[PDB]
Amino acid sequence: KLPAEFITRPHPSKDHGKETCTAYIHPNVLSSLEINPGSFCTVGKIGENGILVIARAGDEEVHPVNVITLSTTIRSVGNLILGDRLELKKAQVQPPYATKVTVGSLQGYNILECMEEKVIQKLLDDSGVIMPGMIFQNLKTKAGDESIDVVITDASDDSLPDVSQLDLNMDDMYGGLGSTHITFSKETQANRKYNLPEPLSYAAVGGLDKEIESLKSAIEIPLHQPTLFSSFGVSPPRGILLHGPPGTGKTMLLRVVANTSNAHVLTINGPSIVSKYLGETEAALRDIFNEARKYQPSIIFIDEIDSIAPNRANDDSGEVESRVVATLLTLMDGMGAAGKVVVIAATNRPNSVDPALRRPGRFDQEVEIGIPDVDARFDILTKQFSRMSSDRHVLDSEAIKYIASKTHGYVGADLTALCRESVMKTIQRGLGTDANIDKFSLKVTLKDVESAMVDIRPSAMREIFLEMPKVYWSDIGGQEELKTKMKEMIQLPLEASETFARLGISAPKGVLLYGPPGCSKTLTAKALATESGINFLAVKGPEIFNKYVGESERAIREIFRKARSAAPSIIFFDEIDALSPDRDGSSTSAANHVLTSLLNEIDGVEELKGVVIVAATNRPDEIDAALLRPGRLDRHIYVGPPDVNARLEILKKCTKKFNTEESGVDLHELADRTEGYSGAEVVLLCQEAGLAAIMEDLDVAKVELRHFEKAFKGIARGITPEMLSYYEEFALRS
Amino acid sequence: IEIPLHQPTLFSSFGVSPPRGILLHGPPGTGKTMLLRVVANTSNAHVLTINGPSIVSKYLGETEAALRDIFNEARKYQPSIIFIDEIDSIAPNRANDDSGEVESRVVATLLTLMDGMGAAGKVVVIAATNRPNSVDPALRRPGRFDQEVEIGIPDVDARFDILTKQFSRMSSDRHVLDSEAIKYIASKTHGYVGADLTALCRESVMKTIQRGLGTDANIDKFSLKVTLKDVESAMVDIRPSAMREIFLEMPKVYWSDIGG
Ligand SMILES: Nc1ncnc2c1ncn2[C@@H]1O[C@H](COP(=O)(O)OP(=O)(O)O)[C@@H](O)[C@H]1O
Repeated sequence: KLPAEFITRPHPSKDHGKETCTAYIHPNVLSSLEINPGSFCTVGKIGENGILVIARAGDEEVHPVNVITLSTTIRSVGNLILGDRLELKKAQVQPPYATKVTVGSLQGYNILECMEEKVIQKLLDDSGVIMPGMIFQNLKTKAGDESIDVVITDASDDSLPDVSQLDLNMDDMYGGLGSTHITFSKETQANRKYNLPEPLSYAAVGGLDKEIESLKSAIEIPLHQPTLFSSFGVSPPRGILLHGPPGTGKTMLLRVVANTSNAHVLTINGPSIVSKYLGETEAALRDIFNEARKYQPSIIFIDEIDSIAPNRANDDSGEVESRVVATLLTLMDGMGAAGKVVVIAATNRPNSVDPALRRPGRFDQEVEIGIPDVDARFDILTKQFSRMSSDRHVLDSEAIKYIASKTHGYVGADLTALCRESVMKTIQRGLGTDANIDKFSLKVTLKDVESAMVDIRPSAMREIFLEMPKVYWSDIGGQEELKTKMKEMIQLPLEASETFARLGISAPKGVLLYGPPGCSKTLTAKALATESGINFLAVKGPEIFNKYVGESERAIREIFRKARSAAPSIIFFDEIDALSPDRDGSSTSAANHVLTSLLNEIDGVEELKGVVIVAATNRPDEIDAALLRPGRLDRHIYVGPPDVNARLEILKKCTKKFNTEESGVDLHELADRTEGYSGAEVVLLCQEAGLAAIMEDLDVAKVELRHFEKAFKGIARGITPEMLSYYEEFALRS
Repeated sequence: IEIPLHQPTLFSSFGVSPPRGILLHGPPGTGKTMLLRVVANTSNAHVLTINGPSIVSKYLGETEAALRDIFNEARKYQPSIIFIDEIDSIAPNRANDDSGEVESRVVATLLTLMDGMGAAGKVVVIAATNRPNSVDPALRRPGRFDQEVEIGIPDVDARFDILTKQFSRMSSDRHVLDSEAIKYIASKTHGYVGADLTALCRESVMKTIQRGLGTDANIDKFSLKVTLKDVESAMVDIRPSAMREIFLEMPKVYWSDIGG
């Protein structure tokens, strides 16, 4: 009596029953709306007018008023998720007549003629039947079993009222155990012209597998098999935390688990629950938890837990505050013993979440969703293009790989936005040039994608997870001794952890790279990342410095936690000659605090086995003796200027584009004359020599020796023997 | 908990106002409220649990009436136990924050209630808090909370004992580990607390669920039980939060390692 809102529940007892028009609503509500039992009922689900015209019936006086049942077929057709709010309404005009109907054979190769066996009678024998959406189980179809479903979205009938979402009609068939101009034609999927909300499948998300299988296991073990875990007596966890940069797709995980799960779920509206009355929010939360526990399979979804649950230490806002945190933890600690209940909470930043929620008592299980790497970006672009299809755009694998390589610091949302505004750029180009031609002819190419990266205005530039592009050995021309040394250093831990454990030697976990400001000490990290195939943490020196006091400590602790959590890896520092000096040069107390924290983290009380830390510096004396202590950063590499062979290889690679035979240079006398330079200096010399070659008559097929020698006058090495002697003296004392 | 409640006449002979409040303070996750449950279960006396901010209402006098009633039925029956939890929000520091509304007036009423009619009686109040200085010094007085109980981070021996206890309760039909493995785990778990150890056990069980499913193709867990391989992982992925403490029991080495 006097109803306000309704909730959904699948029709039990399976089989057939009604399967379309169950509608087990309490008779009081039926008499309240003055609706004929032998007439259609309409439920709107808070919006989306059309109100889902479906016939109704009466219950057995046991079904409570709040909950209603409207069949799994309609549940899947309308993308109805168990827990959404539903609102009833008066029925509209009667549906006239159905014209064509046509099956689609979803997720299958069709060819059902052998297994057809007159499915038309079974499909259209049901009462009601709103044509564009039906979905039924495979049931039993002769031999072979298997699972088959069809798509019935396509239609050609016209309806005067545009209010109705799926424009149902009337069915009049003739059969036993005559149609309308057959139904079987083509294997089309859901038609786009109806703009229906399609369900989200796990195939939509790409490049996020490694944690998505873990999340699937963690959400399936409490629900599907609660008794197996409860037999141990430790009880299954109830809280799963999803964290990461914005746009990674936590909302996607929430939506896809809501869609793929046949059990009831409960979602929150966030700030909407917050009200002026202190007790109103408490009562709403208690009612939500009571509803969740009443239905034995339940799942709780929380959006923006940080806003709902801010930190007490950071801000004492008052009113709606950690009181709700205390009541939530009290309710969720002893809501049930075994049950099957899992709570999923997604936060933008984990640090701002109060430590009460971030305790193993409630949210021990955590899921880390970082920014996509090159492989994940390639996977999402390959998946992203598939949705558009080859008809809408001609893109090959090489273009996808090039885009993934170019797009380094881009979030998943940024990629989809780039695709959308690439389509926009295509529309403007077509309208401007072809004078309103069909948009399918121009389709999508790389020309608009280039301008897309040009004007995308990215938002993920500032991050501590910068990964340099993969660079192979052939690019780097250096000394074989240093390469052998670093190969041994990287090969010791990965395939000798057991040997270290048996012997007790462990690993030095510290390598110092000091040398002239030339080359071979920065791109060697990229070469190492390419060769080893292990994720690297390319963290620049000055970027960790922040105006706010303690922000650098937060960043370094977060990066250490990520390195520990991201398997045995290697962390590379671009420069350390700026943070390390505290006594030689005047520095703030923040720098000293950060240095002390780094010293305590590297080998202070806590020793890390899997991770390996390598430090590169441009000036060695800036590292204090506290950091330059035996047991840490013991290895020292001179990594001086490149030798004759290294410079020759660099020059050969630089001149590979040009023609050496036409120029007549043997690539040896140039290296003999270019001995005091560096690899980067050689690259710049070749660049300016090519510029001098091309400024004469635009494009040229070769660079001449006269241009080489003129550029040799033009440029200077800029390196003095005094700094080399100083580096040698430092190497002697080490 | 025994001497005041069970034998109040021994103190009433002295007649010097026996203590009523017992302070249970320490790091979070040390096992406080679960230990309190044991004191409630093993005692046949009445108990009373205060939800804290849930009891707090918008009306100024509603909380006063409800809590005065709570005390009325507490003292109506002679054998009674009083449990107070999350006193930090219940009794914030007056000087730290002058929030108003529900404020130190509640604290003053509690003081004048517990110090008002209790001469000998038989009444005990259990106080549980995370960081003691959040409770105002008025309650942290020999007049109100003279009794202090120190609960801290477990050491090597306590961690070994609790691990042996959890595994013993869990039974050996589900795991195979000897005393030296437990000792090694306790030594490795330098900075963890009992909640962290329970999380380690649960994550080790989960690691088994992941490994057991994805590898042996839905093989029986029994013929799989619990090893240290998954356990060793669990402690890596537990993401410790009990690293930052002033108290630190750094490792031990015998005289054999002493070179001097
Ligand atoms: N052969 C090469 N071709 C192109 N770039 C190079 C080559 N060798 C080195 N570089 C670049 O020059 C940079 C050298 O950095 P470097 O000046 O040593 O750092 P710092 O200023 O801290 O000393 C590296 O980042 C690398 O990318």
